[PDB]
Amino acid sequence: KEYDFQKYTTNFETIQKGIYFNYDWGEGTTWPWQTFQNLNHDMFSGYFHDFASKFSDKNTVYALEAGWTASAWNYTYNYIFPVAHKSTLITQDEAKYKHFYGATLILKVEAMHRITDTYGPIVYSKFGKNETNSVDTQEEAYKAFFDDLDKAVDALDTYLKEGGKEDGVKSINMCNCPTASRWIKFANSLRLRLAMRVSNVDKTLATSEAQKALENSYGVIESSDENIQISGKGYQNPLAGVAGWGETYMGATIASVLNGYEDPRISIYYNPATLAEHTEEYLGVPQGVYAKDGDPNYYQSYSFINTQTITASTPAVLLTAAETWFLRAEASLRGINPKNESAKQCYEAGVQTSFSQWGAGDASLYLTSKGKPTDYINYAAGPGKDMKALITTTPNFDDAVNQEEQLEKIITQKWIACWPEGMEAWAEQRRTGYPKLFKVQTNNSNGTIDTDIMIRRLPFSQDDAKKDPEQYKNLCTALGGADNGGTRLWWDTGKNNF
Ligand code: NA
Repeated sequence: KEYDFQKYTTNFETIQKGIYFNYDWGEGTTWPWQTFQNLNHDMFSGYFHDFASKFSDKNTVYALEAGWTASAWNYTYNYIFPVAHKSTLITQDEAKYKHFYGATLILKVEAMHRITDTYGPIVYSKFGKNETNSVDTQEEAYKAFFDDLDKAVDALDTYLKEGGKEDGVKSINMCNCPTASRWIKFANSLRLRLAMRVSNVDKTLATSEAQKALENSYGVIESSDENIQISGKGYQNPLAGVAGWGETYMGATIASVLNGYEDPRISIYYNPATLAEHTEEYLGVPQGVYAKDGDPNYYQSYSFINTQTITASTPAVLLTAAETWFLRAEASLRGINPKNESAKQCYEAGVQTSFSQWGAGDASLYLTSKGKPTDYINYAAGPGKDMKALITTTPNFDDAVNQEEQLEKIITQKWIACWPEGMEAWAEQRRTGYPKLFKVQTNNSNGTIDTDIMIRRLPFSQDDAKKDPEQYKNLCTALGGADNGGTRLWWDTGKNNF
């Protein structure tokens, strides 16, 4: 039992700690995650912003910092993916570990879809195969993800049909999947996410994968008690770590939305500003206000994250029941939900589910409301400007003038519900155009990123390019455009196609 424990279980610990990355390879925690995600996706999503003016001449104004943007790639390929691959190799042919094989595959897709959604082309289907060209196009990576999820759900279903105990996954549960069936439900929900991601570029694939996701007999996540979220084995939530450094402020777009909707999640997510004369208001930091080291930290008294809500021991949310309902709402809106359920029913279930996750009460009154997001007013000192609210849609689903506005409601509410996880939020914003994030006030991208289109991706890792110039060339070829922040990823068509 102990030889097998060291053989299999430790790999699962590294992988699960390495998704919302806070894996300690020997040099500490928190600080890697800060560049992995917090100074990229979490800001670009509109959720969060730092206060330090020393950073305000970098990512916030689209002058992308090479060391920061490479981090998701570097940390994942250095420490996490090779372990997921090893775990695949040692379980795929093991008669008694079909469940661990299934779980490995699901975690591998969970980790790596976040990387392709950041950069585009990645190394995935050809990893460890020593082929001439190691690179998957994003389309090829997505197809490999769907294939891996098929293999996973097959393996776990076989494990159960052969008489494997539901709780045989107990020793590897750091993601709130205590049974084999719950891993399959995780896979089904993740497949639905990926299906909606590809719905604008490849409706045929989206349709077939959504059908598989929503007809699989093990179900999808419907209750917040089953949310996929990381905890255990000494894992600490790195968002709480960065909050402890004083660096996680509310973003202007989420302040606009939550204030205008009079959203009861507002005080759960954030605290009121400490700025004099504004101490009962929620104030969000506008992205792209230029400043540099030596300047005052103009936004230091804006609203901060709620550190009773987000603590070191708080599980790190990855995939929620609420999100799953909003995915079903979109599938219904697109006519590709095999279940007999409407977009409205799913939308309202998503909002109610999100309220319940956070303890915000019942959503019935909110779902009838006519609140509109509020304008951004620059109360801070410095060169910031006021901005008129770009989002005009209400929480009431019936107040849509067309189905594009219905999709906007679904995605905007999904964005509230995915908080604080900036990667899913940012990916969906790029994919759908929603929510309508405030644009950067200053764009120092040297023409590589368009203010109105907004940032589309992160550039490839130059640390990897220096190790492997041929691979960098291959990644660039697979991207089909310039390696900068303005090139659309494969799933980003620039419009919603029904
Ligand atoms: Na334009």
